[PDB]
Amino acid sequence: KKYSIGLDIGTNSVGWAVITDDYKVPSKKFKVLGNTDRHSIKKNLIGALLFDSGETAEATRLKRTARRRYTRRKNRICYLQEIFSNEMAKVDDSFFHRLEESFLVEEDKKHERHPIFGNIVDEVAYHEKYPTIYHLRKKLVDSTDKADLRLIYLALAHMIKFRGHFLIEGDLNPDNSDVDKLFIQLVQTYNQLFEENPINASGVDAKAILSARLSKSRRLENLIAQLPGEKKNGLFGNLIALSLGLTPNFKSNFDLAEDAKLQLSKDTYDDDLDNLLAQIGDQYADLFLAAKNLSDAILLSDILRVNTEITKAPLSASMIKRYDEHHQDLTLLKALVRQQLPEKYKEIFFDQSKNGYAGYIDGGASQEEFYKFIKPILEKMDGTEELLVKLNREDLLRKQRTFDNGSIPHQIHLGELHAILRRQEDFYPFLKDNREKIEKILTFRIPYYVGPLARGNSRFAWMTRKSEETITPWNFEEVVDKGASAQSFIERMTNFDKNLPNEKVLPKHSLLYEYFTVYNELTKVKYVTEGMRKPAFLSGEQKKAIVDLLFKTNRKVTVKQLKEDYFKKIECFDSVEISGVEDRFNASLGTYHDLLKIIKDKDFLDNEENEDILEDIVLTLTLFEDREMIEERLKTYAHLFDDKVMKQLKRRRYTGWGRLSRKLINGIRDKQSGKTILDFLKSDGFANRNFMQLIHDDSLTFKEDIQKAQVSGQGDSLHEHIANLAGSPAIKKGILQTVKVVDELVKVMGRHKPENIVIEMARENQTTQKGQKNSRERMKRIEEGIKELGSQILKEHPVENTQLQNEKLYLYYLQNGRDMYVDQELDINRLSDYDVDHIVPQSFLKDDSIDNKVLTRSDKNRGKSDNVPSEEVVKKMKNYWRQLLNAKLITQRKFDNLTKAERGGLSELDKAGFIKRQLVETRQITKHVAQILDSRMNTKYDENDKLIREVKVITLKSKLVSDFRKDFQFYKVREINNYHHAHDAYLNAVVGTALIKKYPKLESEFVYGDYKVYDVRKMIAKSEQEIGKATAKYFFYSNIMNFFKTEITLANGEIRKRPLIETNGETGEIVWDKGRDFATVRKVLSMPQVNIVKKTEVQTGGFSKESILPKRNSDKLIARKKDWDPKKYGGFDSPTVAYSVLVVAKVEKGKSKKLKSVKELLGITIMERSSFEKNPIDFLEAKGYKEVKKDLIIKLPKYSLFELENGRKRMLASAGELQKGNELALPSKYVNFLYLASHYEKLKGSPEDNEQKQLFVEQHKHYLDEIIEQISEFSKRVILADANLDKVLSAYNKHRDKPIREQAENIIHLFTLTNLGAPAAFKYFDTTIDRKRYTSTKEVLDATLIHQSITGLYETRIDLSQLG
Amino acid sequence: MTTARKKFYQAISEFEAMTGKDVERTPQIADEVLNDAEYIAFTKTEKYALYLCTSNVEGLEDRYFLDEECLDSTFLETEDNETYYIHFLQETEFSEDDNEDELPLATEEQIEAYDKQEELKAVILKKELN
RNA sequence: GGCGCAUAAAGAUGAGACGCGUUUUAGAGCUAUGCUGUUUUGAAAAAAACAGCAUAGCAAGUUAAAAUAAGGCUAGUCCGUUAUCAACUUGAAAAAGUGGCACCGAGUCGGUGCUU
Repeated sequence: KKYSIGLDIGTNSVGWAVITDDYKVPSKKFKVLGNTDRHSIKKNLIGALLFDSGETAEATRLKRTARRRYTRRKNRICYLQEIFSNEMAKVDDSFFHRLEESFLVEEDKKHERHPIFGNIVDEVAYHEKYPTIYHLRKKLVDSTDKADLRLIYLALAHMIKFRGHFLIEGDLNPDNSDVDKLFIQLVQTYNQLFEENPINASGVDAKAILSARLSKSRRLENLIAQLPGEKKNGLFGNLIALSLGLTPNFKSNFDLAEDAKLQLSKDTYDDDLDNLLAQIGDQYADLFLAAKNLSDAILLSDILRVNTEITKAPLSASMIKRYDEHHQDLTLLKALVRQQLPEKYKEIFFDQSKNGYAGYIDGGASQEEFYKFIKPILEKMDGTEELLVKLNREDLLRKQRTFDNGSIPHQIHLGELHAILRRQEDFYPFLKDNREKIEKILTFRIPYYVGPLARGNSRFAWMTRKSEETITPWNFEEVVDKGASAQSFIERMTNFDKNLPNEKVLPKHSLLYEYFTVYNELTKVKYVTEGMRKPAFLSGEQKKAIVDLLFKTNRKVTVKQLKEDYFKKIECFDSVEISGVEDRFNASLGTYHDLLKIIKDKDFLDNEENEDILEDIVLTLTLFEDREMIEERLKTYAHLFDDKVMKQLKRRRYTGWGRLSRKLINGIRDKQSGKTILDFLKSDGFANRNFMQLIHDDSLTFKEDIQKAQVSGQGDSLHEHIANLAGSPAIKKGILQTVKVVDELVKVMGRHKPENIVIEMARENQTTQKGQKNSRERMKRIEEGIKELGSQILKEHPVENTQLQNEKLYLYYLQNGRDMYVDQELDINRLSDYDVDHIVPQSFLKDDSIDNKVLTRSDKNRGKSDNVPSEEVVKKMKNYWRQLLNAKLITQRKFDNLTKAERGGLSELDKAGFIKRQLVETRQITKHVAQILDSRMNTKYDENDKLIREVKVITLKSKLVSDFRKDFQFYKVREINNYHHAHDAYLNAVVGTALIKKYPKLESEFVYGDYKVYDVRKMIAKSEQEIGKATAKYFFYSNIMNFFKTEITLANGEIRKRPLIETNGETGEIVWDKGRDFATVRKVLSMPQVNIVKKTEVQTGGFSKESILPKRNSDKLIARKKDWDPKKYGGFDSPTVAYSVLVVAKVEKGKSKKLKSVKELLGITIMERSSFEKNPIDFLEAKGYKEVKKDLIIKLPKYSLFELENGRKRMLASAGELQKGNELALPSKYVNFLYLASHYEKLKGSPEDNEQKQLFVEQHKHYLDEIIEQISEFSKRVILADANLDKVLSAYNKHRDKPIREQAENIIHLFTLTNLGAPAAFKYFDTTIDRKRYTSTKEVLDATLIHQSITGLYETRIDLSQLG
Repeated sequence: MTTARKKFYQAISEFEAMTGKDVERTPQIADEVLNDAEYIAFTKTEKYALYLCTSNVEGLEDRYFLDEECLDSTFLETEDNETYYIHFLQETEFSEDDNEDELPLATEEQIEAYDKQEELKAVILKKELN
């Protein structure tokens, strides 16, 4: 028999549904394998699969970069030890052998205790002579005397392990060192970016004012006192506050809605910077770059301050002075505590655990926690000056190694290393001719493009070699190849396009991509002058004239500038309004003006023959970052250049890419024209279409030419098939699992291929309550309603703007306090009898938006047709509707919808756009999973080359299945069970097949496949109701789901009867039998036994918790290295178990060591997993077990089903964890009542529907005292948690007289007592009771185990009672 | 941005959305405490009542076993001068193998503390992350 | 599902440098009192601490070295947290193969018929 398959796709879950023609899902007897007694099972053939969310792969990249940075650092130490390897055996032999042994206990250490200087006495003289290493190197830089060799070594091994940042480039100079030139640079870029109402700081000079010794949160007021500017929250001032660590906002500043926090100290600066930058536009972007640059400069002036004896030690001689202001200003504070407070001295300095000075060094604290703790104590003290003024400026009791010395340019370290080798070169022979090598291994920043220096054993590296020996930074140039590695670089991390593969996408601001974006916006802009009487868009030559006459002038151009520099100048057009471009252009020709400034030539950038030259200069700028390789690739174009731009053009960077390559834009041409995408989008003619509409087109050749090459050549592997998709890795894991369960699911149903397979996915409900989203733009419209109307409605009743989530008052206040039907007013408190109507009825669309819904008093005010309302209602309000469109209260679309008295009503193109507006499904993941699942099961051939399309792929939205769910009382709420995955998929089959069986002809737009161009403009009748299932048109009512309606209903009261048992309109076959549909559908959604399975996994991941903890006598610690026994050195605890093993063995129990028989679980961590599977029996003998039966070693991963008495299912997450497995057979009337009662004001349908649900809940109040005892016997069978259950029964008894809506919401929160997974603690009315975790794993050992298959249909049951 | 860093930042973002918004200078906590944290709780007082659960571990039923052991109790400050205390927590992986010790038992000071904590409801948004 | 100006965005993957943080050891702790061995004109004693412990008061208090997932072989200035996975029968691995169909019903699936 024929059958059909339906698929819900998600992150956590995937639902598989198998229906016949008659919609009764099958039910088959399957075979059981193993040694149990139930030799046959009888299972339904419908189910879901849920599983852990597919995690991304960013944490692994982070850990890999950390591992390689540590290995590079240790080998820099290895090189510098090897350069002293001769002459350090001259001084003291085992010295490097003791710096390697600086970590173990003195007892098993095989040398003396003191690392440096050997003995006891010289070490103490070293500490009380040199207090710290910064004092050490600040001494021996200015030291004519000869130093000790190991002393210079330990000054230098500290020197190369802490190197700073390479974010600055070149060497330091006062154009980049001090804040003077940088502040001049930022005021220059601000003055250049606005070029209007500017600010100039030539008088006031922040080279010392901004560099002063004060508080930053007072220093910005100092600077705004010096330079007037705008305000303390002005944009210049907010950017200066961004330059000093403060976090301003810009919503009062940009004239934008949302706030904008920015700081440099967070890890997520760039991900929020581009997030705000996409909201505001890119025209500010480089300015913020200078802001960060300026910020780093002042942090430079935070660390190095002494400029008097600043020669040869700018870093180390500075903060030793900070050590001095730490030392005496410690003693002062002690000399201020005991004199006035003898108590709270033992809890400050002998404390160790309470955020005091004892915890600030010897324990866990920070600068800021300690400052907050000594704020109330030291602020209370009577005589304490020069401490509060030092506390607000963050410079008291402050260590050397901050979290804010991550702003050290490495040239400071390199300069003092240069000095530290100059002042020793006169003495030592070996050191005189290796200073080049030492400075080289300091400054060696291994570049981006040269990759991991591998020798082919990589998985990630690509660099090639011009020789074969050991790579050193001594000789990095003449070993690795530059140009070949760069050529392998650019083609590897290029990004192919999903719109056209095998091509390198263009950069984010190429000239061609900019022309693409400006000609994708300007092909949908319309102008109105006096005389056309209907709005019209531009022509091609007008587009050429405006891009040659306004875009080349200014970066951003407003519509005012457009109409006053183009229509007035050469067009002589005066009374013009423009509807298309709103106020400004979000697309900008930024790099056009940039490179115009760089080259200072107007002919060259405007000449159309240098296009690949300019775009690959931009490409090599945006791809490479270091200063060396960036220049010789410009030496290819050194002929045109003038040797002054070399220090200018190599400065600008870019980041990020565009969307599409060059071979898709200026590439393929039309078969009947010979023009490209760009060629039409500047020269098209009158039909001013769009680019995405050109993708949305069917008749043109370009979309077909796209899907020519969207398939690959030879068919790849399925992992290689999913390898070039998009989205999260979670949905990729879901797609691979759904292909696996389809390809296994064909196997179980007689190995016949299916007929109709259905797919969809939907997720991501994270709107965050929408409380400020209305008052930002939508409700904010009435704030510019004051700009036009003047009626301050809130002036008579100030009503809050965060509880507008109720739709009736929302649509009232979005209606000017008026009606769009008759000239009247409304009562705010009597809105219950006032009725919500629709601009288009429920027999043409389905939407619940402000574009659709309006609010009024009487339905007779609308009109007496299913079409648009009457001509007087639009023409008597044609004045005011221009105001509330002009005040942006409603959108353009619904205003154009009511004014269809000009256009007659429902036009043929209009009803075509509605009939296919629902079914254009334009999410790329749907089309790609359609392609993947098409190419697997549909491959047989015939006498010609074309494909026998055996199995029809089909793709429906969630809107149709949500509507079939809602209107026919088939409700669901997610928190009851996890059946609402699987049942959801079932409806996706039904609305699937009953649309294709009823519409055979119009499947040619949402099957993936080559079909005809047969449109819908001649498929809907332009007249009255045609013949029932005998006419030429497909339908008349533009809502597709009127087919499922038993009896339609519109606002005219025309209760029109579509026939009872519907039959398809051209072939005569019943598709949808009313007497045997909803009985069958309500029976199948009320079925108790659905196969949901949690699939097994082996827990890959970390060895243990990533926090090594101090020593203790507990033996369950995991060592750091091999010989570091954790009863002395401590370390890792709580290992992650990958999979347990069931082992039968014997133990050496008793004093006589007698081998008693045992059968137990044993956890296996990932630490010895490979050590397990290389030889299991030897490792198990090493664990302390004998008589290992190798056949009986039962592998048992995470999430494995155990079944035992009375159907109790428990599933095993670790060695000492269990999770509840069973679920509820909760029938259809209970779930329908719980959703309908728990949303007593949350349905928004009909007032008759409102009285029906009200009388329904008031007559079916009898349900909440049978749900409770169902849960009682259920949880008494499958949970056996008696105490909390009796607690919640009494707590239910205590709220018996509670109202209905709150009690229904609390009972659906009560349902999470009995889901799957780990048990949780739930918010009840008041009595939040404790979760009850299972750890007693003894009962698992004598139960039955189910190794189930992937869909849960196939299975095998193994037994553990007789397992011996 | 680790697997728990940016979701910690949206955690304190929706904390600032629940109450007075003027937050400033989130605490730079290390990765070692963030990548092994099960629940981020927010509250008003520095003394955090920790939760509890029962079991069925070979008899000893209807006793109280604490689960969420504190490993980091830092604070964040808002504008102006209102102190909220962040708490990171770890689930206790206690098995059925001990000498009836180091499995965390009741010691009913925390029981009375949880009674006062539930009665006063000083707990703010407590959500799971990893 | 929010398709939200009716569009539909773009998505993941990979290279480099930090700066932290954590943990042991090294930075001879001092004074006074009370417990543990020995010395001594000696009979255990008479008592000197050289060392160890506890209890009170004082002194400083910042910095280093090592490691930063156990380690592995392919010995590299490489690699080890993601995608990959039910059993069973083959196969080193890859990959392949391993399960009867209707009907009446429904408390996690049951019952009946026909049949290799």
